[PDB]
Amino acid sequence: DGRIFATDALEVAITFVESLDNRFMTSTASRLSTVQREIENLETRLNPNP
Amino acid sequence: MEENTRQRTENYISAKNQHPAWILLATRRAPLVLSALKTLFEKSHDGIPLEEAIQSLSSILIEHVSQEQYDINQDNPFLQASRELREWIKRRLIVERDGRIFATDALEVAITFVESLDNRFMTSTASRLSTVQREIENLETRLNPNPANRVATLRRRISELERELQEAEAGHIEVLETHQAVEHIRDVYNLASSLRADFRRVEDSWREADRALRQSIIGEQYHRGDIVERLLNDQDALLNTPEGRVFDSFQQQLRQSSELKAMSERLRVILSHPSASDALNRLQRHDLRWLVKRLVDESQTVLQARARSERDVRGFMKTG
Amino acid sequence: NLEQSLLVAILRQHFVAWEQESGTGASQAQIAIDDLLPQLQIYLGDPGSESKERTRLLTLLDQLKGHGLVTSPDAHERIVIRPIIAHLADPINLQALLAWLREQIAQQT
Repeated sequence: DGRIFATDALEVAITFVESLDNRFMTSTASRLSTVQREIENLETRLNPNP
Repeated sequence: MEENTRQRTENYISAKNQHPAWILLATRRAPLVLSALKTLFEKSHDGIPLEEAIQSLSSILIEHVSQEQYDINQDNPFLQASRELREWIKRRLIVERDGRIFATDALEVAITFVESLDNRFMTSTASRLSTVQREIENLETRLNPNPANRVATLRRRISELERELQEAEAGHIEVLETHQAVEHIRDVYNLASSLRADFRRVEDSWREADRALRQSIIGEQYHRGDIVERLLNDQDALLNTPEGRVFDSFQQQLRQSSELKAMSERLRVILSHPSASDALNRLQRHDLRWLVKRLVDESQTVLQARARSERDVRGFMKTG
Repeated sequence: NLEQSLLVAILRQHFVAWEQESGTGASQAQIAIDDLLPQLQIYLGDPGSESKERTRLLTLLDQLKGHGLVTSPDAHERIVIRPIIAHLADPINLQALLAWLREQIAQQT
């Protein structure tokens, strides 16, 4: 419709070079809390024993 | 703001010409190197011991000796493996430490890129949205100090959990149907695997900060009394930076053995569920099974690596 | 030429589709330009730019109007298929072209 867009390929390429920057890591205590809560919730949902 | 764009092209040219990962991606022989390294490091828990590295990389080279268009060797795959290993070490693509070689941050980024490139099982699962919703709930409910807001949030939470308790006691509990459960398992694995993502960034930050300190120490006339405090202030400054701050906060959080005990006991049952084999193959299943041990061991390794910087003060202050 | 012939085939298919409902009436055989783009996109690829493929299609339609098979686009981006197409794409012509094309594909193999 006469409007250019960024394809998926360019999105991957941009995300790549971007991840060479200074930033916050994903190895953060908050990530640990997230995965811990997630294990808790997922286990509790999985085991069927009432 | 776009004044920085002039500076950003310079930044990207610098990254292109220096950052090992991008240079690797640009090479003619890139896919071979990346596939070989991915295969090699898929089975690493610590830095793979050097001898094992040479042997297994020779076997991997043997796997692909058929590709003669890549100038692959045909007289001694062991010598070829050793030569390639030292070549890659020269490329700042893998580093020796205690005789056990590790994967630098560059390789991790390149591998993550290429892996995410192809059609596959995608990064997000159907459970990613629910995970984000729960996390947003907690973050908002904790960010605001308005005590009325917090007590109201807890009141609605407790009423909802009372509803759920009544429902479960009456016997209408509900569980994940198979294909929901598999998606949750995969999302859990993907979240967990991100913890390893930056044990190598932290060590490089330590290394560069220590190198900068020693280099600036060339002006020896500065007061060693300043460094009696700089011993802690190096960690403090990197605690103004995300690296030291978040890594030490992660260490403190991980030291809570009770929550880690809960997490391990829960990982065991989640993996014992039948759909675990559906969500994750053998390799992934084992990897997640003792993730906790992986984190503990590798964080201990990072600490004992920063121990050299801890000794840097004794290499600076003493001039006997 | 055979891209023009492909466009002729699609036009004839639309023409017969309309003639089924309208009988052999006056030439109300009209098709929106937008309806052609999906059809041609299958054979002539997807250059990923709707404007580019529109230019391609309009060049083809100009060439065909040179042969009198279609009127040039009107205000609403619509064209009228001149009934002459039924005689340039009648069964005997179609079955000659089909044999020739099968022969061409055999040579390609």
